[PDB]
Amino acid sequence: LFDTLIVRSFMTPSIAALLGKWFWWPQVVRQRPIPQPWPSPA
Amino acid sequence: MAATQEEIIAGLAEIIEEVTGIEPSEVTPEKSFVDDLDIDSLSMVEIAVQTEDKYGVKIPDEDLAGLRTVGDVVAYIQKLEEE
Amino acid sequence: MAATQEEIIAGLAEIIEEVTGIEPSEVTPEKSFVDDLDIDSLSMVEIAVQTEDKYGVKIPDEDLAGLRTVGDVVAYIQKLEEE
Repeated sequence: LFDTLIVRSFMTPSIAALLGKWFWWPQVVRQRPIPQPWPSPA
Repeated sequence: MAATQEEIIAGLAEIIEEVTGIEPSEVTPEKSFVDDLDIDSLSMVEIAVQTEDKYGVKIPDEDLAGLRTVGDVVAYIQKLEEE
Repeated sequence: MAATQEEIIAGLAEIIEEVTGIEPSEVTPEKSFVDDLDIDSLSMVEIAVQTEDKYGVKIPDEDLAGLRTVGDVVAYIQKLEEE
């Protein structure tokens, strides 16, 4: 109960969010992709 | 630097679809997130998160609360684009 | 707000000299850091650090990897200067 409702539910993704690209450190990942242009309508 | 109102709504509606399920046919520039679209304040947070991730448009928390209509978000994004 | 291409290369080449030793006569806008100049990815980091320290031009890590030629760095700095 404690594990699934606290640790895995909030603490692990929170640590993954604090350490943005350092969560995967040896791999070089981007915090976000290159921004895209707003799409043509429909 | 002049992403048109239709283009911004088109890009915003396909995030609103994934977040909520509302078709882009319903996302029109005069609808209210709370009243018409029924989008709570915590779904707006992820709309803003995904908008920043996809198009680079950063909307802080203090300014996200004052965007009542879709037109307000479009105007905010356009005024931010103008710089 | 229009630091010319020659001026940017002149300021960049005297950092490339101190970092590596390559004369500014070799730093031309079509040379590749990896292939022609043989500047690894960790010397580019200090080129960027010293550029930010000297001229205030900040180049993040995600954008530093996509600058293959000297011309790419000059274009990046000019486009950053344009704002």
